[PDB]
Amino acid sequence: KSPNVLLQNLCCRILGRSEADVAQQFQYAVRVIGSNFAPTVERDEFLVAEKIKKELIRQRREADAALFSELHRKLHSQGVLKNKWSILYLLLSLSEDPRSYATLFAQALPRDAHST
Amino acid sequence: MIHELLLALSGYPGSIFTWNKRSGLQVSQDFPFLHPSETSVLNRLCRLGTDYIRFTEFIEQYTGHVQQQQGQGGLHGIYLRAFCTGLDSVLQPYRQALLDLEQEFLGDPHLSISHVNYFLDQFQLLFPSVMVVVEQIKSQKIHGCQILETVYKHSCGGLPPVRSALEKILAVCHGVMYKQLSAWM
Amino acid sequence: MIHELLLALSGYPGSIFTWNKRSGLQVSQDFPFLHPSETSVLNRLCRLGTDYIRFTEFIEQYTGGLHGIYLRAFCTGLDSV
Amino acid sequence: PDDRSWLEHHVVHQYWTARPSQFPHSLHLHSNLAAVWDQHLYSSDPLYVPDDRVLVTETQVIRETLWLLSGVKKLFIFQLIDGKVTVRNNIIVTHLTHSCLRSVLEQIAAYGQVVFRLQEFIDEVMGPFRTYQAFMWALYKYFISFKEELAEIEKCIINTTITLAIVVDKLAPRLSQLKVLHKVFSTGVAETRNVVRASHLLNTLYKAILEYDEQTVSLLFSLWVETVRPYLQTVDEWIVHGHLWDGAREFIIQRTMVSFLKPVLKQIIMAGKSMQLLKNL
Amino acid sequence: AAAAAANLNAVRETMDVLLEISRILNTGLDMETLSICVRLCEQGINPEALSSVIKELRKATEALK
Amino acid sequence: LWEAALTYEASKRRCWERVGCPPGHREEPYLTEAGRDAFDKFCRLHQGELQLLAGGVLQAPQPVLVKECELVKDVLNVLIGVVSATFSLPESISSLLSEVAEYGTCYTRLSHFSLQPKGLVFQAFTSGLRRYLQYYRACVLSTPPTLSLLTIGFLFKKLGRQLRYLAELCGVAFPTGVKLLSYLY
Repeated sequence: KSPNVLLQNLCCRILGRSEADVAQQFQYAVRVIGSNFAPTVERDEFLVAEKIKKELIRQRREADAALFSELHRKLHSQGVLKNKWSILYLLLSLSEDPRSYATLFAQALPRDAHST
Repeated sequence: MIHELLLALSGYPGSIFTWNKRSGLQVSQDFPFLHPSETSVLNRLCRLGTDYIRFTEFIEQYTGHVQQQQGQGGLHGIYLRAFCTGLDSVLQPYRQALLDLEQEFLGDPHLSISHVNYFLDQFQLLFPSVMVVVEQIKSQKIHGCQILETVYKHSCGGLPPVRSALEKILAVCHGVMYKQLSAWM
Repeated sequence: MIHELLLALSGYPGSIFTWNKRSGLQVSQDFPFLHPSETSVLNRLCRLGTDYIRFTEFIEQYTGGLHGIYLRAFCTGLDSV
Repeated sequence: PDDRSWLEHHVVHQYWTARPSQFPHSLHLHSNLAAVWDQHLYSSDPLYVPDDRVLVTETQVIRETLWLLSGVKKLFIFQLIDGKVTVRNNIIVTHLTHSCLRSVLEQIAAYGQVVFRLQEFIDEVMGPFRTYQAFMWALYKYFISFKEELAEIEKCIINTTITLAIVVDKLAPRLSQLKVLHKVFSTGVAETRNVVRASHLLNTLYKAILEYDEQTVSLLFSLWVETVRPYLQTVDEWIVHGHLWDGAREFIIQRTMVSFLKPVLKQIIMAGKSMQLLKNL
Repeated sequence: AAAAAANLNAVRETMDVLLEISRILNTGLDMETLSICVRLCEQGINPEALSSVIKELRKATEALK
Repeated sequence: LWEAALTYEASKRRCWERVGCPPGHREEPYLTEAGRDAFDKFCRLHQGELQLLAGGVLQAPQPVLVKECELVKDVLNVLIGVVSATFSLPESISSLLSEVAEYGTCYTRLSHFSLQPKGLVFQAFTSGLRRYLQYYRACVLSTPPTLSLLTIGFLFKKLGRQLRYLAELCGVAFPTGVKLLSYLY
């Protein structure tokens, strides 16, 4: 569609109330989508696949990490998604664990030795 | 092929089923696109309609063609009319079966042949057994109370539906002899 | 191919595997659309299906012959396993 | 062309009508087995000698075999040698390379002989012994149930995901039950007098119920009751009416041996004749 | 069209793949909403912005509980 | 847009010759498991065979028309005595039409025999006949709302023969008066 009309349906899926009942969080959505729109690091789904493996070992499961590998292969086999990195990074950002160090962790390319 | 079969089996012949007096109903058997799987089932189903046509034509010929009164009782007489009267009442579930088949085919016209054959399999035995009982009466020109023994010797059979079915006819022939019997004594 | 293979395993020998009364389902036939080492893999798989055949014949012959209701109980559990 | 096109589309018309089999396959070894096998055969250099392999679709064969098992006959597949359905070797599908195929249809043919013999026996009744009709009645009822099961599978074919290996495993407890009927009927046709030919048959079932004394035994029991049922009627008529009646005497005492009524037989004769002595008063 | 609908079946197949990925990760998202997100990245979008949007929207349903 | 179109019924038919992701094209049902278009073409093809075997001068009635229920309604009108467009006082449809048409043709010739009011016992007799003519007229359009066509010929078989016997009694020279009253007694 267009992004401005697409966010309001999100406001009806996540919130149970109508978009004529609340606008303030819709206004925060507009505020963050307007100001910045483009990524600051490079993309590849290979790196976030190796990071989804790191998250799945982290939740103390090990079977679903071999599940995610056949599933991520099916994602390549079909090939209908235009940017496969964004939605996988997106599911990665909203992770939840039912149940040291974080300055080592595998990051993206910094784009500080990169000019487009 | 679907409705055509019912129309022929009820006794309304077309040209798919060329009615003959020697092959009975018989399918045209010359289609350059026919299938041998359906062919045996067609020939098997034709026999019931052939027996049915012979039965009803005989009953029509020899019931109600006079005002009741020859000297032979192979074609005439009250006992002979009572025989055909019982035989018509036995034939009612065949009519009922065909009437159910039309409703199912109107509901779904893609039903298979084995389903139909499966439903008619109970009449498939019943018609040839009862055919010889009337065939002996017509051929030997059986007269009078000798009729009542003829059905009775064939209602010693070892098939329950045939046994009950011939018993119906013998009770029907019993009514009229009882009706004179009530007066003469 | 594997519609064929998953019924060869059910018991039919075929002309890819040759049944024998020493050890059944023997492949030595070469195919350039198969790997040459694949046969080795196949050989291991063959050892399963052979026994599955050898059991069923055993159930057929029984129930000096062997007879008894025990022969109607050993073969019976051989069905369910 | 305006009727043949409509015919060709919705009805198969490719192995009883001269139009060799047409299938829009994709390709590629998992289901292209026959063409791969032909290339292998050419590489082995026979030189060629083509066989009859028509490359027909698969589920039609299952519909045909299920019809054969239900009892009807005279289909295109399965050549007949003396009244014996045997495998047709002029057909392939793609897979089973015509050799595993030749075995599985042979197994179905071995079952098809046992249904053919019974259907021939039934046809020779509607086209007395006093137990043949009572025995074929129970046989006919068995076919009535069995055919319904099979036609239900065909009903699932009109509405697929069913392969050979599903229906053969489904019909395993029935084709086992069929083989018992090869043994009971063999004692019915192994023969002088028609009452001994009856007892030699009925005694087989009277033994075979004690053989298993599951699910087979209910079938044997329901078949035993319907063949002893004329004898129950005749012995009760001998008891209560004081006389025995059957034209030409379908009984073992005159005025091989069943053990059914045997342990009470002495009390029957002694009851029959004595009841006649009440009728003589 | 026939091939244009088998692609839609293909879209649903990857959507069930992402369904398993959503449960093993314990996200609140369902299938319709993830199709909206798929259209959003068809037009191009930061996942870091979508996560901030949804990380505001879900915990603004916990403020009227 | 996607989720609106996603909700459709998928492939449950599986190919064994197109194992990898079968889209499906429906394994081709039988000639007896097809109909109401293949029925009409099947009839047309057999009649085309018959015209080829004749030379085109064979000419069978009812190539196609009319319906089921409207044909039933015209048949019910003939049972009153209101003649159709085929009678006055597929091709197998004409035969089934004739077998029920002759019953209404009989009913007309009975009412036409009673249309007049010598012979005083004859005047009582004719008025007595019309008291059953009204009963025959009352039975139709009380039992059927509108039934299937085979029920029509089947249900009126037990009723039309009783009507037919009185046509053998009637003339349609012939007694009247006491000469009738003795003959009837």
